[PDB]
Amino acid sequence: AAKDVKFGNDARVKMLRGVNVLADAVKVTLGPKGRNVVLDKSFGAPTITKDGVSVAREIELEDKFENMGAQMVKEVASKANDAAGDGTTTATVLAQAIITEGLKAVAAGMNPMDLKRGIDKAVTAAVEELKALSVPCSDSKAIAQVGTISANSDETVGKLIAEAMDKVGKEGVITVEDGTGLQDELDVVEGMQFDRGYLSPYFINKPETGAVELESPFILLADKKISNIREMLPVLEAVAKAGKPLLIIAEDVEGEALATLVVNTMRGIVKVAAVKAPGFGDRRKAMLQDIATLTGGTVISEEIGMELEKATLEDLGQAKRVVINKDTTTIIDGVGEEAAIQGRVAQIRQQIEEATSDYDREKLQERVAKLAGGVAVIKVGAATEVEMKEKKARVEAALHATRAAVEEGVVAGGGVALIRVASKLADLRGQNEDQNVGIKVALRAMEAPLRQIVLNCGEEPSVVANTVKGGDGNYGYNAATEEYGNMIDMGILDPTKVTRSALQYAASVAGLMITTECMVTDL
Amino acid sequence: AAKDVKFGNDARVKMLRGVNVLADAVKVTLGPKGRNVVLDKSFGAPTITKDGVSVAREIELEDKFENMGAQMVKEVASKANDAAGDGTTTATVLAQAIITEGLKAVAAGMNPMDLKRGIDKAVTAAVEELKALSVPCSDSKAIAQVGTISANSDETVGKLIAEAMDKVGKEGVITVEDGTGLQDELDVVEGMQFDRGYLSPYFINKPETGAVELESPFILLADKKISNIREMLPVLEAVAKAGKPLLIIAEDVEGEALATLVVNTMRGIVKVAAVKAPGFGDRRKAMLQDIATLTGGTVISEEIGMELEKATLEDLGQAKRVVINKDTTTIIDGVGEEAAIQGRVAQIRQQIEEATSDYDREKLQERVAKLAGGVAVIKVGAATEVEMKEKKARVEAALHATRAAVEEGVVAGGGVALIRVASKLADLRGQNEDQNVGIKVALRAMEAPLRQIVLNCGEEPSVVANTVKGGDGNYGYNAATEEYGNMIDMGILDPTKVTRSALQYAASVAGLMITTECMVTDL
Amino acid sequence: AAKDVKFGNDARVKMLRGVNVLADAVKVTLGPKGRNVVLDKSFGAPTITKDGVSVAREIELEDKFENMGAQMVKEVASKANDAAGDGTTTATVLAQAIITEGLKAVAAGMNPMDLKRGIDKAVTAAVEELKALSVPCSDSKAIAQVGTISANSDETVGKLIAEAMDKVGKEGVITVEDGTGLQDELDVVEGMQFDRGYLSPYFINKPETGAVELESPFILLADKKISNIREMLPVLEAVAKAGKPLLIIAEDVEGEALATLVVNTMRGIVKVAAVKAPGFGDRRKAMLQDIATLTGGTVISEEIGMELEKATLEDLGQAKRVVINKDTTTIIDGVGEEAAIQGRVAQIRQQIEEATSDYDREKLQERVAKLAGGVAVIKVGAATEVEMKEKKARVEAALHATRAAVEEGVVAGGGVALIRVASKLADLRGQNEDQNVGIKVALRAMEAPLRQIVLNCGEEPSVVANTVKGGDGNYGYNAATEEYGNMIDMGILDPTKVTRSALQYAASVAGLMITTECMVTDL
Ligand SMILES: Nc1ncnc2c1ncn2[C@@H]1O[C@H](COP(=O)(O)OP(=O)(O)OP(=O)(O)O)[C@@H](O)[C@H]1O
Ligand SMILES: Nc1ncnc2c1ncn2[C@@H]1O[C@H](COP(=O)(O)OP(=O)(O)OP(=O)(O)O)[C@@H](O)[C@H]1O
Ligand SMILES: Nc1ncnc2c1ncn2[C@@H]1O[C@H](COP(=O)(O)OP(=O)(O)OP(=O)(O)O)[C@@H](O)[C@H]1O
Ligand SMILES: [Mg+2]
Ligand SMILES: [Mg+2]
Ligand SMILES: [Mg+2]
Repeated sequence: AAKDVKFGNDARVKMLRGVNVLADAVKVTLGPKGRNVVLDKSFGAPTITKDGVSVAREIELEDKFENMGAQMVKEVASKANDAAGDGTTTATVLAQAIITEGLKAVAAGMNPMDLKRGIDKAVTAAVEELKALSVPCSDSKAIAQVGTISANSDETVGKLIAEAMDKVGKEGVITVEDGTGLQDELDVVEGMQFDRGYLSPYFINKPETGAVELESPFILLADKKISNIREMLPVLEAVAKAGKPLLIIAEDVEGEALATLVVNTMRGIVKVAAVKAPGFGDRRKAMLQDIATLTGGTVISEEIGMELEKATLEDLGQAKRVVINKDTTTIIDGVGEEAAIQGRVAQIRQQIEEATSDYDREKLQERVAKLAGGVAVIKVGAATEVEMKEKKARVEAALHATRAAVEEGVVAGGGVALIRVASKLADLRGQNEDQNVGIKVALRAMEAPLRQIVLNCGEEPSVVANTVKGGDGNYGYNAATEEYGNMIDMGILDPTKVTRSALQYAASVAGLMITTECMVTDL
Repeated sequence: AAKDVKFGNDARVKMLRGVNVLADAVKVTLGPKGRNVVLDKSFGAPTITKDGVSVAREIELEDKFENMGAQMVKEVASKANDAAGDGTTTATVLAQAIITEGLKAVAAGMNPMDLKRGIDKAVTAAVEELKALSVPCSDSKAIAQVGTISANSDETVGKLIAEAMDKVGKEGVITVEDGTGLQDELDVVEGMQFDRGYLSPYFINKPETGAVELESPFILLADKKISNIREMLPVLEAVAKAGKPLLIIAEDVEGEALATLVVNTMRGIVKVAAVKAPGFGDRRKAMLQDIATLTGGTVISEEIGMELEKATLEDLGQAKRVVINKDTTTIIDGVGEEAAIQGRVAQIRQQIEEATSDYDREKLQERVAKLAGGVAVIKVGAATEVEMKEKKARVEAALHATRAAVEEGVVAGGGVALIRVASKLADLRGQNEDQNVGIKVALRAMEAPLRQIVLNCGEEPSVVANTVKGGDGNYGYNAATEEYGNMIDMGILDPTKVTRSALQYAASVAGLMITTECMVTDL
Repeated sequence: AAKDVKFGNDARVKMLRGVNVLADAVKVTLGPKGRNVVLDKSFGAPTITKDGVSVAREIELEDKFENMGAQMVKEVASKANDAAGDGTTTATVLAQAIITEGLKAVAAGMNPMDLKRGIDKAVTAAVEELKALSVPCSDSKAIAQVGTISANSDETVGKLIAEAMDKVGKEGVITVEDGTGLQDELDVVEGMQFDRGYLSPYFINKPETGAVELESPFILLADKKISNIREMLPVLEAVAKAGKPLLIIAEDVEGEALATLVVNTMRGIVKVAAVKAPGFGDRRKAMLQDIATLTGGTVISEEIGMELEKATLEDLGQAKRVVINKDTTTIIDGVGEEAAIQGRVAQIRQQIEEATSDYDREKLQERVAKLAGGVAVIKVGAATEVEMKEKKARVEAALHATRAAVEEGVVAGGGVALIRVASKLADLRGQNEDQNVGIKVALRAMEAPLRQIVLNCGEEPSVVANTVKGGDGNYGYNAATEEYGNMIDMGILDPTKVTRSALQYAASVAGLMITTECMVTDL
């Protein structure tokens, strides 16, 4: 079953109360003045983390309707999180701001659909304007700053991510592991990379994103392409011993060899992934060798013409970790030591000198970049297990945001980017008055992030907001030092991606909420 | 399930109330004036032990939030206990002191993160300063005193540990067993200890510490390295009979022999651990013989060239106990009697006289030390089973603390060490006022231990504290006699390790607690 | 019942709670922004507060403690209200601000005595500063502006005050009467005023103002003292008929006679007022005659020897209306012919010239002035009765503020003056830090009331206050304009007296409140 059915105003006030409890609990957290949130555990000491997300997860309300409103806006943070991995609190205060004024306009008699249309138009133009303002990332200091800011005042994690990207760039892979010990740790273990992916999609491991991941797997470099089972038999058994995945790098991923890997890993013996030697044709053999030199068992090449059978147990190689994905196959670390690896680099480096023509030169440089590009490993600091798991989360998000920032650039942080955008849209209008109110609702909500940051500092939102709007460009308020200045020069940046996402998801859920004619729920 | 979410001050007062109930219950206990704590049992008479730890284990509160605060600070004692095995009560009063003033500062409007930073800085410098003051251990009387003090006024256990370490030093192993009877008992049974560890990690027994432990096991001294199963067959079967572990001491741990042991003990027949004859090369055979002479079945040596096959049932040896660990393989007691053992010592003692050169001399002395170093066994006194199990705990902790004291030295007890350290940090400052308050919070909490000890005596904390701070060095208050004096001269010492641990774990948990923006718990 | 005695730190909070509740309601109302409030009536439709003063009356707190606190603050308002006549609300806000901070200081544990002392010191300094700041206000325009403000706002009311004031002069009495309505009429009634009062407070008529207005009173004049009521009575009876109050003038009554008269008079009820004949000695007699001339009645003298009893009602003259106030008694529109009166005046005037002495001259001047001055009346528009009453009250308040305002001069309103004063004040320091704190608190309090207006405006008081502070001289915020302009030019002036009164009153009350060692209540 029997349902309770309402109609009219009574659903709106319920929803609003529910989003207010959630948003108010979450938004404090934001702003450096407030620090942490505690999350209760059934056993032991509570968790202390500054996660807006951590707070949101705990919010559930008694009143069934208020709870619905809270769970709905909670979708804002989660989507912003999934999409950008940062800015969930920002997204939550934008949503509350849009929902609050939007529902007030509805109560005033304004058309919900028009209000939503206006909000949507403002957001569409705002995003375009955000792209126009955003400017790209810079060297490791800037990367560290953005990372720190995106991790909420962990400058350590910020530096790590910046250094990791400085090593491998975007190209190498960057990964995050629990720390070996209780320190932030950043080290490049020799990522060699090449363009495959996996021969069979059913090689996908645990990793849901659409990749595979092996830890300390063995690496068969079939240089020749693998003719026989016979050739594989020795390596397949070495991999049969458990915990050692096997990575097959044969001239191409086979039929013959591939088919076997699919069948064997299908029966739980020797889990195994296969990828071609890189490129085609001739360069393929040369590249398949670069992998051998890197993973330490240098297989007598395809270039040589020697076979997988030529390849042996010595041929087999090993690395702490290998991932095979959308990007590539990437070998992180290798049995071949830096001596061997860096030496291999020098070789190919001369190859580029030798090459008669530009084409051969380009192809060679491609190989050195792949083999020397490296992989960067981020170990979240540790001791105790709780803090270690927490810092790991921050490093993950900070990395995600910084990666986005590097691609298309970051914008002034501290909520100033959205304020500049809002001011540029002062003349934006819609098809009618109600649509115009919706536009204004959205532009007003765009000041909310800066205002909440200031409020958390213990300062006056309207005064600071008024002053920031007074200047222009990157002029903003540094909440850490409580001084005005150039946000970029002070290193307070936000990846354009997280700002854009926060705004779009906030407007999206807000738009939905706005129109509720009738509500139905269990008695 | 549905959650209750708070925010603001209300979490802090709850936590504080919870830590106060726990700390107040625990801290009495500390100080000789108060004696024991009783712990209720579901059946029979209650347990009487003076364990701060015993009291903490029983503390659980009705109010869910207060209980969280109690369970959190309870982590302080447990970690200090795991790390130093003593000073849990001291750690608990330091934590309460830091948490109390820290939360007051927060309520006053001070920045939690800065407060924590200040506390951390003070602790970092305090620990350095603690190392500067600490001074190393001395002969068995001093060892006994420190042990007694670390066991809370069991001077008996103190003497035992001191005597045990006087026999084997650190080098021998010291162990603790339930008493054979109702007395403190300390006896050296012939530890011969040589450097291995176990051939297979899969030999680890009960002792979670990564060692393996056998009681009255049989000792096969394969002097030659074991060629055949055949040679093992006789001893393996003798060990097949249950309760008799087998320890394989062959020229090195084998392949052949080792592989068999791994397989057999894998099938539950004859559990078995293997270790090399000590050293390499020539000395290996000579050392493998020292073990034979000690465990009584003197195997015809590898030095001789005779084999495991040479080795027989006579060859097999036996000892009350053997441990194979990080340190070594250590044989405690041996079938070879003291007559044989001490005689063997005399032999090797002349060997050292004979040796042409220093190298041969050094190598020989190494063997005598290993074979004569011995093992010391501490039997907690008994009758009844309850008291016996209790005294055993005290001896274990006292031993642990005294061992630490011997390594890097002890500091003045009675809480004076921390008071001296605090006075040396009077000019320590941080980046801002809030950080300075945090530093002061920590220095103030450093007086808490001495103050609680005095309070438990029925004396006035401020007066005694004031007087101790008035003097300097090892000048302190002897709570047993209620007289001031030189703490070291009066034999009131604390291992620097337990003092350091108590302070670090207290500051660590206190720092966490301090910042709670929001709290989430089940409805 | 028995009393519940509690300390009492709690006691402080309860008081704080009570004050806030009352304060909050009061604060909001103040200013044009402030909103309507109603007073309930047992019967009939509820009255209209509207003003804060009445607002306080309604508020009662259920909690005894809270209620008690609430009452105390109210007292501040009442006291300010009576003396100031205005600024009741202003005082309230100030008091609350002071109290809250003071309480917090109490929480601080700063010795509250110092805080109170510091506050007082600041107040004293402020008062002195304020006076200097204030500039004398004389202006038809100025008066009107003041009047308008008091009315909140009536230009006309101010106009009436100015007009009445001009005609009367400061010396001249101003009375307000309902007119036909709605019209503002200023007419000067002829009559004499002498500095006397009613003999018995029990003569108070209908005007609640502590006065007695008689319509067509019969006026009896005695030179002789009135021995007893009995003599009076026969006069009274004649006088009373019909429905006509009796006014009695006699030169003086001896205490002995007076006591009898008072007792008898008090016991009985009669409608009469008696005033001494003006002046002493012969002049008094002469003055009495003047009154008689004005009345048109004839004086009866003891010297004449005619008894009051002998004198009939007819003998007594009649006055169109008489009012008696503590300060003075007035006779208006006497029956007696102008010509006779004028001649009398002329004779007196000559008399003034005649007297050689200044002393004589002064007396002569006094006599003439009283007769000459007459009274002037202001008529408020009449009807509806409810409205008229309301208007009348407003007029009085405006007049009072104006009257006080004129002499001292007025200070710019908007609380600008308070802010200005505070800045100067800040430099001044208390004897000790606690006192200093108190001083600061007082200064802080001053700032608040400006904020309250702003808050009611809805403008962020912070910005306004900051801006206001920045401006020097007469700088202020005009709520209505919501523009910044000169307060004086704007013509929003708050009377010096009103401002001064409120501040002092609030401070006084706060001090008492601040320190309560313990609070006792009935259980
Ligand atoms: N220390 C800081 N000082 C000033 N502004 C900061 C600081 N740290 C972050 N910000 C700003 O706050 C906004 C959001 O970042 P932040 O990670 O702190 O919260 P969030 O991402 O919204 O919440 P969460 O990380 O839990 O999802 C950005 O505009 C960022 O520039
Ligand atoms: N007889 C004693 N007289 C004076 N001080 C003592 C005595 N025994 C112990 N102490 C002091 O008290 C502390 C250790 O005693 P105790 O073992 O009771 O405390 P604890 O180790 O904190 O409690 P627990 O052993 O249950 O963890 C040290 O600082 C030590 O110097
Ligand atoms: N337009 C205005 N701009 C600035 N301040 C104003 C304005 N109008 C009124 N005020 C201020 O409001 C106060 C006068 O109004 P009101 O009489 O209601 O206050 P009050 O006397 O404290 O309240 P009450 O008369 O009910 O006790 C003064 O401080 C006056 O300066
Ligand atoms: Mg973030
Ligand atoms: Mg102890
Ligand atoms: Mg007023």
